[PDB]
Amino acid sequence: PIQVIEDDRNNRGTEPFVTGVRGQVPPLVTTNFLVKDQGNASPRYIRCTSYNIPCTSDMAKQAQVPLAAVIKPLARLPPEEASPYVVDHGESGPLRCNRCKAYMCPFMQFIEGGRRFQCCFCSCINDVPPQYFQHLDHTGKRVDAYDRPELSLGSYEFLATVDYCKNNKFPSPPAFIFMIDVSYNAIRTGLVRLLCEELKSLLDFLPREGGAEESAIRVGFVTYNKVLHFYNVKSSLAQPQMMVVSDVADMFVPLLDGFLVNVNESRAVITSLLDQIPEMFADTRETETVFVPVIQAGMEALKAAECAGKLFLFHTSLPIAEAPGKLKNRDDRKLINTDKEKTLFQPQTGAYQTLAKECVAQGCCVDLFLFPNQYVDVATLSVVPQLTGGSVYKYASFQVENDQERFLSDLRRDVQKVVGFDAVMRVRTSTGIRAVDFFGAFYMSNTTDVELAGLDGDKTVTVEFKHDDRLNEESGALLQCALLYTSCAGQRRLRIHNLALNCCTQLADLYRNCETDTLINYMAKFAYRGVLNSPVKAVRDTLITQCAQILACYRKNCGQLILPECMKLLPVYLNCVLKSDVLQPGAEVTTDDRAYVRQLVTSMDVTETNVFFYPRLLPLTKSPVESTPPAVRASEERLSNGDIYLLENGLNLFLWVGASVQQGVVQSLFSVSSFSQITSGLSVLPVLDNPLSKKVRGLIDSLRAQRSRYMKLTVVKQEDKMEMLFKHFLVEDKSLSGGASYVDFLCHMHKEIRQLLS
Ligand SMILES: [Zn+2]
Repeated sequence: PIQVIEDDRNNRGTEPFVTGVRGQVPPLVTTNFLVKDQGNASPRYIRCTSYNIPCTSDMAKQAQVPLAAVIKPLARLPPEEASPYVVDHGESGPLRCNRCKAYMCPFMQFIEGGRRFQCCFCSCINDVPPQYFQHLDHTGKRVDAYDRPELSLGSYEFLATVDYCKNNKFPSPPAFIFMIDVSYNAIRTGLVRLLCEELKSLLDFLPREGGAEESAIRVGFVTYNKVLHFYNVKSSLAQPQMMVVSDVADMFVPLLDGFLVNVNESRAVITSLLDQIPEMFADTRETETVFVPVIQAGMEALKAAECAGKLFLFHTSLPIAEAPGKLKNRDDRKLINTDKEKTLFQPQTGAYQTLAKECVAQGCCVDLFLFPNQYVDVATLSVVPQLTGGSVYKYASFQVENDQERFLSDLRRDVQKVVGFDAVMRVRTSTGIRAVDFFGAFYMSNTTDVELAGLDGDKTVTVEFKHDDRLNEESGALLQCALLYTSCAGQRRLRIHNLALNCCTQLADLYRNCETDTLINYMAKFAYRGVLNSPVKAVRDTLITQCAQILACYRKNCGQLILPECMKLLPVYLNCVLKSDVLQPGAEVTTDDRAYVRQLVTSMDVTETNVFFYPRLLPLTKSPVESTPPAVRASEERLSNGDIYLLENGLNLFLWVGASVQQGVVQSLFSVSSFSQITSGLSVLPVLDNPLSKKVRGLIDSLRAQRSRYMKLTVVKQEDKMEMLFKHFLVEDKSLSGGASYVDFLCHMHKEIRQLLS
């Protein structure tokens, strides 16, 4: 299993995946492939747990297989894959179903000489405006192509009319506000200096759109400790002017129309400001800081400017300054295996959710960079980022000497990201099913609108659907995700993703077309949310049962272990989820760590959750065939004492060195002559001019290139220390936290399915 599974697909799907077939199961996430649209949404935008949906609710209940979709609206595409075409229908905007409001797509059935079309989602009959399509041919675009995006491709965009904007008025360009903690803790490590210096260069790479040479995103700057410092950087100043706001609680942040400026025009003053900030706070002794007020100020600033935007916070410590949102050092580890453990993943106060809502109403997305030395209550501090569609980064015990690269890498990528603003997503389906649950980083007021203050190409929204009525095996089950958003240039657009699935009446067709990784992605996210309101033990029980039942049901619908072919890895992956820190934390696992990873997994795509739960293990030494490495099962049992291995879970990279490793290898890789001299915990390989060093360093570069976040490297020597913590990534083995081992987990699952049928 695992190793061979990914290799089977790897050999049976290296050609292009063309999305022209209805419920076609895409290649495995562990397989490299090229996608050619042609009708269905590419798997990079949407992946389902099931590609051949049961036609009725009774049939579905017979299998107990959750029907879910993991959606990534603005997924970043490989260079070779075409981005969505933008269709401009002028003032009338895109044609939509008069009843269910689904947008014109490749599935709409035209009838009666094309004067009308039957809606594929609800079957309502709709008139076709006489100039609807001809309009596309009279804009300054080339018209030689036969196909029209909205009628032939799974994914495309529409320019939106004013009817799709707040106050029936087109939006203005969004803005970025950098908010820096200049308390003693932040200044002493050199973080402030590092950040200010980088910004001098980074602000020139703000997101740009259609050939725009200059970004239209204006910037604002704010520093803070227990008070906030707003800076005026109007282009006609040679020096930045500071306006302090000491009144926290009652706030009040005045205009100061020198806030939010074009980076090119204020280049000199901005540069001066970034030279000043570190100097100005150099001798500070302030240790207490605020948090909520910072987010309130930045958000209020965007509101005053009547534009949406993002706030980038750089925080170092538990906010214990007297002020709205003040927190306590509640990290109580005796609360863990109890009925009140959920309290550690919940925010301390309700001021956060309340503030998150205000942000969403204003199209304000917040990104949080944490650099903690002690408990800082990540769970609570990441509430606004999460409900706002933002991201959270953590650098425990931050130190320039060890984290400059990783942090600068994350920062640069985060600021340069393609991003959407003040957005909303809705998923329409063919009559018979409807979206019933949503998971991810977002906000929901009602039961249908997935509100996204901010959005980028790494975040995913997972949707669960349940039967409403009956589906036809001939009509299939259609899905249409519609994203309404404002771009980095201030343009309002809609992005549509259509995915057509099959409908089946024979249970055997349901079992042949499920996708395990996607199921795991769903199940994991379901469990990770459950931890907020249920004892961990119950959440784990629920997870085990979901899997036990689908397996038992398969047994009675269709002794030895029996599983459909496409679910041969469900058991193994299920054991990995149960053994993750969020559900079975080791003795050294921190509460902030759990909260942090929990938030991360809630927004992960199927690719990330696959490698997060089942890390990739690559043997390095012995087969030096230049170009031609194949991964190994995650077990200490596959670890040879005379070899070296690289392991990655999408967040951390480990280089494991066997104690019996060859001397030449150690020389060529670490530049020391014996295994004993290798530095335990080394986080950067020296640059040595030899084939083995070049190859390993390159491998590290290409692995880092395929993960959204910069993975820290840790060299692990075989005998002592960090060796034990590394054990946790050999997921098929027994863990000290009372993990089971795959084999024993199977035996147990086998008996669990027995108790359901006995
Ligand atoms: Zn309709």
